[PDB]
Amino acid sequence: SDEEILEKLRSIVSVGDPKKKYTRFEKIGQGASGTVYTAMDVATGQEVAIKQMNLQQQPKKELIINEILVMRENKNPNIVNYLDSYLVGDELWVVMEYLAGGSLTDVVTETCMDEGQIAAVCRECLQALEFLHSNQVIHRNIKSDNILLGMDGSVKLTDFGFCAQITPEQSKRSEMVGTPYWMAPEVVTRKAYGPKVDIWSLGIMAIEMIEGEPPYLNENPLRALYLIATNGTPELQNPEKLSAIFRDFLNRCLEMDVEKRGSAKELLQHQFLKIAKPLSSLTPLIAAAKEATKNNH
Amino acid sequence: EKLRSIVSVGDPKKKYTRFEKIGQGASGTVYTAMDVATGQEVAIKQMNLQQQPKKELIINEILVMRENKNPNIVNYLDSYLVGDELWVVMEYLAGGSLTDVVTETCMDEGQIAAVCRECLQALEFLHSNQVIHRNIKSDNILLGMDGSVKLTDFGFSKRSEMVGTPYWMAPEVVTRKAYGPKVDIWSLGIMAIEMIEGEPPYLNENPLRALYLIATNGTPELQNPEKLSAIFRDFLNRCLEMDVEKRGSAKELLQHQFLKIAKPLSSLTPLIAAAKEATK
Ligand SMILES: CCNc1ncc2cc(-c3ccc(N4CCCC4=O)c(F)c3Cl)c(=O)n(CCOCCN)c2n1
Ligand SMILES: CCNc1ncc2cc(-c3ccc(N4CCCC4=O)c(F)c3Cl)c(=O)n(CCOCCN)c2n1
Repeated sequence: SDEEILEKLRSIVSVGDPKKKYTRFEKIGQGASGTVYTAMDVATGQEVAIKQMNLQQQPKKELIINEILVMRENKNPNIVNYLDSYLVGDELWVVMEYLAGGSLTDVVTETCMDEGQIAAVCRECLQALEFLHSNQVIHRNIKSDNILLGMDGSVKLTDFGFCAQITPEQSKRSEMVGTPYWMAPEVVTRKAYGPKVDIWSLGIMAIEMIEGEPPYLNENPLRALYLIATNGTPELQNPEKLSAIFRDFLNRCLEMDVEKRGSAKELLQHQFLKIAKPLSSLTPLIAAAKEATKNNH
Repeated sequence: EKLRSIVSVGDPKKKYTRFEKIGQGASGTVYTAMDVATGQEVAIKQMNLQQQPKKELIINEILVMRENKNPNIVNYLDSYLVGDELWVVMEYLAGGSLTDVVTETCMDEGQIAAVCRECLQALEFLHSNQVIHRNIKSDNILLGMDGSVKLTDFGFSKRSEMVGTPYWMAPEVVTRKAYGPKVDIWSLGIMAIEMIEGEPPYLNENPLRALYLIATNGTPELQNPEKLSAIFRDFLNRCLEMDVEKRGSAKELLQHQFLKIAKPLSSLTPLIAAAKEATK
């Protein structure tokens, strides 16, 4: 049972010493998921992110299994990719690409993004979603916190532990999975749902880019769930500040009718993306976010 | 140097032997060990109070426990600075957690009443001192080999995902309201349901769904309400009132008739024996 799922996790990870391939371990953060380090590939110089986890103390090992399996099977330039993993006794070490630009959350909460920068971020995220959905993977937890940026402005999606794999005989899910403020109404109300819930969450992330927060953030998560179920498509504070094409893009992401809501493939053709600036335009925002997050300290 | 007032001067490596690791937490590493002069088993938590955020709260918490001991709270013994590590020494309760008993035995109402009474005595003590425990649940109730029942301590982001289910939390907690001591009475009611049903409520629910159910239904639905006596069901109703003013206080519930069917605490030691056999 519980020992069974533990041995199932252990069987998919090679037994070895992470110190033979990686060096320069330096701690950058601690979560309930474990300790996160940066490190360096000793042969190539690649900087990597390594999370250290005590399996004896992980609550939901089945989730770790799913995330590792999904990452191994779905590599893509717009995803924070899995590199390697190691079993060290009762410790699991997971090696991922390292994104030195920080999270999109730091940018949206500390800067003003123009529509060309927002369009660039949206296009990179839609490229990841088109790839994932074409492979029957639904992320279900899209938010700025799970978008990481490279020092060159690259944009990549991370944190797949809430994801779902759909199949022909089970092409929809029904569970209230996600982070409340970003969840689509059909998820909040426990209706059958599919990949377009990620498109809804992307729409909420575009509201983050415009306003600095998802709708209802000042409310408790349960109250926010109630507001999503009862309001449906959220209101912008100042819609008149948006271009006509940006408003149309938002409307298509946040459509209540799932049939009418855009697919990732469809939204990659939207006129709004054609005003996208090059990804280098994001590096001044990264610099501002880093400065701001050292002055809040 | 308030630390010096709470730190004994001896060498704990001389005073204790047979160190055995039994867990790793965010607060530090917990070992079992034995007093070399008396044979008492102890639990020792090792924490590097080396600029760990908000060390003063950890320090003051220790100060509070030394001055405010209680028969139904795990007794604090001593603490030592061992190379800028703080070792906190507690009595060890070798009967294990209530969780192991609940999952490996079926408790009868007399055994449940006894556990509830002992926990209510601890809560009356804490509440009289304006302490809210906030985590009354089966893995924080420890059992002695004589059937003693004790709480392990005083209780010590909107943007983040919920991974586990806070099944013990009162509705006023989950709705992020200001709350008081009676949230512990709610959690006790949930634990009594756990004891009679063998598992915590909401086990098959997603955390967000369980949060909504707690906020709106309040009490979880009993799986088999017909199996509970009238007096036990009334006790549960008094613990699980949604109206905070109507919910019983610890002092009030210590007078409830359900507690008067309590078996002697010795009746718990066969449960401990079963749990150890089942988990070994
Ligand atoms: C912002 C600094 N740059 C950065 N660049 C990459 C990562 C990768 C990761 C990561 C993701 C996933 C797993 N995986 C995959 C299998 C199970 C598992 O845990 C992992 F090990 C790791 Cl290290 C991570 O956490 N962080 C910390 C910040 O993350 C924000 C979202 N929480 C990262 N930060
Ligand atoms: C069931 C095995 N028996 C047992 N018998 C006693 C304890 C005492 C303790 C403890 C309590 C409190 C502090 N204190 C007091 C001041 C700050 C602090 O940390 C402490 F250090 C320690 Cl060691 C502890 O942890 N555990 C591990 C299991 O606990 C379950 C709940 N998590 C114990 N197990």
